[PDB]
Amino acid sequence: HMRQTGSFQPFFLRGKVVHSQLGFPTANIGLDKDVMECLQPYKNLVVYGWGTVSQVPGKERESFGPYPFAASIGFNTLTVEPYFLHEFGWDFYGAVVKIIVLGEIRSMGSFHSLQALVDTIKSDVQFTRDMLQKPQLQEFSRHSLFESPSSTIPYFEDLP
Repeated sequence: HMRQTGSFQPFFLRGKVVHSQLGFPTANIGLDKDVMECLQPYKNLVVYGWGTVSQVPGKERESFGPYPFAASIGFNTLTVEPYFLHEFGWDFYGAVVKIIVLGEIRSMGSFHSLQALVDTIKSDVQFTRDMLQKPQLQEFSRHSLFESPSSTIPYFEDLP
């Protein structure tokens, strides 16, 4: 795992959820040219923080979270691929996702064996959980940006 240093700038990101035989997740946050530029300093990384899911088609009134999450930021075009540490039991394509990214786990890197990938995701999941239990970072679950209204999608913002 990467050292948790104050070179990492935390931020906020709001956007809609959009679209190997194993069936990995291919859910992304819809970006635009400006927000892709903001994310450039975070490319080639797996990151973690708190997120929420809202305005889910069919369940449009409800709101889910805040939940722990990890996410990959890289090219595919800068892509953001979030992995909520939560079992919804369904997909939420077209739902608005809001995330606060609080730190970095590692570079996206590469695997040879399949057991290597799984042992690394398990390590990412537990790390993200151990970090978010910290009193300082736990407080960001209750952050006001989640409750902020704004019709601007996507939207990016730095945290002090």
